[PDB]
Amino acid sequence: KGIYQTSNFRVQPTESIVRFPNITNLCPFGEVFNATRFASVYAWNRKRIS
Amino acid sequence: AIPTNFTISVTTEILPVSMTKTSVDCTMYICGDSTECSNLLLQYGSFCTQ
Ligand SMILES: *[C@@H]1O[C@H](CO)[C@@H](O)[C@H](O)[C@H]1NC(C)=O
Repeated sequence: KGIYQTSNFRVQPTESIVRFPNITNLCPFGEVFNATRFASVYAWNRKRIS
Repeated sequence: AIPTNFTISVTTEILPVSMTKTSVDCTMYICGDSTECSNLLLQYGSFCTQ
């Protein structure tokens, strides 16, 4: 007999939400992996990807 | 030396009698609202029962 504090079990999730930026531009995989000429290790090339 | 008069002094003293009752929920403190974490917390349940 008495009053008891209880932990959380009653709530359970049932759905999921995804929210990404809406972009339709395929990313330049062919310009870095299929490049005709690669750089020397000492002068290694760096490319921004955005 | 014998007193020939008197004073009626009122002194105030303060005593703490209680403190704020508190309760803690292990599940939502440690494993905030994720089921993956709360599953891992079952094996430590005894500790919270303490
Ligand atoms: C890479 O180049 C080869 C042949 O040049 C081609 O078959 C392939 O489709 C290319 N892959 C990508 C991701 O561009």
